[PDB]
Formats: sequence, structure tokens, C-alpha cells
Amino acid sequence: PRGSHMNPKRIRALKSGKQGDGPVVYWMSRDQRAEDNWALLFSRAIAKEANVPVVVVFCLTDEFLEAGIRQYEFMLKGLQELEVSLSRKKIPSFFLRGDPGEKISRFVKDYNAGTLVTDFSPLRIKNQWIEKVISGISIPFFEVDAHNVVPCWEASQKHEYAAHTFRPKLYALLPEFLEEFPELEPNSVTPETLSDVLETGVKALLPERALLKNKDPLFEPWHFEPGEKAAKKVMESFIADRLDSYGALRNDPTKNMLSNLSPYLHFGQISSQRVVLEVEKAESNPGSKKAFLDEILIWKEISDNFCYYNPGYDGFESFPSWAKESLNAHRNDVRSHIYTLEEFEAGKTHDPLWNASQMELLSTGKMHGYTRMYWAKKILEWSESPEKALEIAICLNDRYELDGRDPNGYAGIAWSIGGVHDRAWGEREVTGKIRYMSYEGCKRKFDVKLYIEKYS
DNA sequence: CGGCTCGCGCA
DNA sequence: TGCGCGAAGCCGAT
Ligand SMILES: Cc1cc2nc3c(=O)[nH]c(=O)nc-3n(C[C@H](O)[C@H](O)[C@H](O)COP(=O)(O)OP(=O)(O)OC[C@H]3O[C@@H](n4cnc5c(N)ncnc54)[C@H](O)[C@@H]3O)c2cc1C
Repeated sequence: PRGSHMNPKRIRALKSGKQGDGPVVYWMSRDQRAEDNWALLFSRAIAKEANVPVVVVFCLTDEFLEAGIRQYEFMLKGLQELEVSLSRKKIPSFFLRGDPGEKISRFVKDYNAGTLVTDFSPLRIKNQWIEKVISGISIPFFEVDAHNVVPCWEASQKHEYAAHTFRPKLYALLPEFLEEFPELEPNSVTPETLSDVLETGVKALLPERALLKNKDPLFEPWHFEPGEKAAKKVMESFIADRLDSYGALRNDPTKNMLSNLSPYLHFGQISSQRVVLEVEKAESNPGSKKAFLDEILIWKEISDNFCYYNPGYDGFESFPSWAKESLNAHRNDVRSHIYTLEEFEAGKTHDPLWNASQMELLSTGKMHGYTRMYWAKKILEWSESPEKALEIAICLNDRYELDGRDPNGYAGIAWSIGGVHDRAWGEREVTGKIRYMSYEGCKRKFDVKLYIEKYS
């Protein structure tokens, strides 16, 4: 498709056709940012060769109703910042509301677009939208992987069983795809109020707000400032203050020593490639650098590999054969406790460590990476069936996590409950051969009282 | 055949 | 606290 610093393997054609005379439309979805965006850079390079301008279109679907206000505000406030950023470079943005399959097909014809570009996402509803758009448009339709360092269809062509199998593949293509980003060139040609979409959506999600007894909201929105500018500040402080002690205190929820980048990385407000570019150049603890790189490279992109090659990524059928056989044999085992969704949601279990994990999820919208395993694994231990446990874990994960509705969530829940990307362990009642995690093992690794007293 | 992102005993 | 074994099924290099 042309360009000096542009790798042609990051782009693949979804539909071939005669390139129109109008501008190039970039259908923004996952990577909501202006800097370090391959999809936005590829749309500008195409527009430069065709002597056309580049426009951005964002379709606001009804998916914000299944979520909550904490995710809707975090996204809308970032889109307000992105509008001024793109407007500074003479790039206009259009914000549509409704079905992307019907709205973007109408936008391409109404605006007489010449080439449509979109970003990559392995989720089901994105592939369903792209198929409906292809059937209604007559212009070329391209797809760019701007989220992963190595494109998903390039790192592997099949489902990866474990990380130590996917690890040598990723690090082998790293010297080719780890490159610096060129600056976005402003538009030479210039061819819906976000404040109203914010107030309308908030009033519709007000009854579903998570409250306390005194009708006070549980969400604390001052923990993570949304936007592209704030996301870069979280990156800088992590590499300057937290990266040294990461490899030693990454599993201690009493110490705020993780990167805290998952809410920004989910909405695409910060590029993981930019994070790797800056972490690699830093001089820090070599063990901590290798530990953080293994999280943002393999485990982040193997989760995209999981959902892209397993369409039932949120179902029991995606589990390995050994895990399904073990879970099916222990279906009739008597459970120590049985809790419904409402009891798991409000945090009314006998385990104070589990309840404290749920309060962190409800109050801050981001539960610590270590306690998320204890949170999900105990849901499987105290549920009717593995299907209900998978249902409850996915529901609370997508409802209250700021990084929810993300491939890392479904892969992480499939790891905790279904042993995906994991191996078998000692045979137990109810759980079977799935990895076990107890309250006593957490007491030997960190001060469990400080974590419980912090969140009641 | 080697080695994979827990619990547990022992310094 | 950090280290080493145990319990377990399977991929992938040959
Ligand atoms: C049951 C369960 C549910 C999860 N739900 C989500 C979710 O909804 N959204 C989400 O983005 N992540 C999810 N994760 C993955 C992981 O918990 C988060 O990425 C992490 O805890 C967020 O904090 P952090 O980015 O500061 O951690 P860091 O240690 O700083 O992580 C660095 C980055 O590496 C990646 N990463 C780290 N751990 C994982 C992992 N286990 N799997 C995949 N990528 C990882 C993420 O991009 C993360 O931003 C879940 C994990 C589990 C076990």
C-alpha cells in the first residue's frame, strides 16, 4: 500500500474493489488514540498517495448498557480529548450511534468514501460488524493491527497451547516489528456532540449504578484519569518509580507496583508498542524488565491469539480436553458453599480475602493481578457447575473491571477456571485437576490482613 | 523425553 | 522471606 516506515504485514485486505475518489475513512474501534497508531498512520499514508484527506469515524453502539457508568465515562472522556487532538492536525472525527454494520455502510456512501480502514479486534461482534459492512460497501476495506506489536495473523497461524510454545515465536519476529513510530502528518485538505452522548448515556445507566447502603456510589473515579495524555503519565511513572521493584513485588497486592496500564491499554489510549519501546531502552533490574516484558508481549498477545482462533472463547467448550474431562467427572461433587451471582457481587461470602478482592473491584474498578486468580478460582469452588462459575466470573469481570470486555479477560478467566494456557495439578474434589489456590498460601506470600483491612 | 506464570515443608 | 520438591497431562523437538 506504499510508505517508507510502513510494514506491509500489519495490513490485510478484507474486501477488494475499485478505489473511490473520495477521502479515506478510518473506522476507529479498539485503538482510541492519535499517537502511535498504525491504523491511523496507514489511513493517512493511503490518503497522501491518493491526494485525499483522512477522516475518523467512531460508532457508539448500545454495548454501554450491558456495562456501567465507570466504563462509559472512562471512554467518553478519552474521546473528548481525542477530538481536540485530531482537530489540531486538521483531521475531523465523526461520532455515530447505532449498529456499526448499518451506520458505517451509510456513512461511506453519504460521504463518498474512497477507502475504508479499521483496526483489528478478535472479538465476535467486531467480525460480525465487518461482514455486514463488506456486504453493503463497494470501496476497498482494509484492516490494520495497531494493538499488538506483532500482527495476530503473523505471530501464529493456530491456537497456542501454552506460553513457552508461543514465547520463541514472538521473540523471533521481535527485531522486525519492534520499530519506532513516525509522526502523524496533518491533513492538507479539509473536506454529533460528545457532551450530549455522555449525559444521555449516564442518565440511562443511573439505576444500574452500584451503590452502598446509604445510597452512596461505590466507584471511586479519581484513581485513574482517562485520556491519552494521562495514560502517558502512568507509563512514565511506572518506568521511573515502579519498574525496578516490579519483578519482586508484582504479586503483592499490598504494594502498588504494577503498571496500572490495563484500563488505558484496553481502550487503546496508550500503545503497548510504545510501552515496550520505552521499557527496552530503560536501564532497570534485568529480572524485572524480563518479567514485565513477558506480561505485555506474550501474555497480552497470546490472549488475542486465543480469542482469534477460538470463537467460543467465553464458553466451556474452549477448555482443553483434560480440563473438561476432570470438570465433568466432579460435577456431582458436593460443594462446601453455594453462592449465587448476587451474593458473589455484593461480596457476602465466608472468605474475607475474597470479599476484600471484590470490594477493590467495586471501589477502584481494577483488582490486583494476583487476587484476580483467587477471585475467579474461588468462584469455581463455590458454584453449582463450571458453566455457572464461568458465567459469574465473566459477568462480574465485564461489569466492574475498567479493563473488562477485553481478550485478556476471557483468556484470564479461561486460565483460572478452564486451565487454558495452564497444566494439570493435584486431583481435588469439585475443582479436579485445575490449579488450586488456598487462603493459607496467600498468607505465606503477603500480609493478607493489610489487604483485607484496606477494603473492609 | 524435557518442562511448563500452585501448595508445602524447611532455613 | 527464598528455595526445592510434589503432583500431573501434554506439546513439540526428534
Ligand atoms: C480472572 C482474571 C480476569 C482478568 N480480567 C482482565 C480484564 O478484564 N482485562 C484485562 O485487560 N486483563 C485482565 N486480566 C489480566 C490481568 O489481571 C491484568 O492485565 C492486570 O491485572 C492489570 O493490571 P496491570 O496492567 O497493572 O498489571 P501488570 O503486571 O502491570 O500488567 C502489564 C500488562 O501486561 C498484560 N498482562 C498482565 N497480566 C496479564 C494476564 N494474566 N493475561 C493477559 N495479559 C496480561 C496487560 O496488558 C497489562 O496491562 C485478568 C486476569 C485474571 C486472572
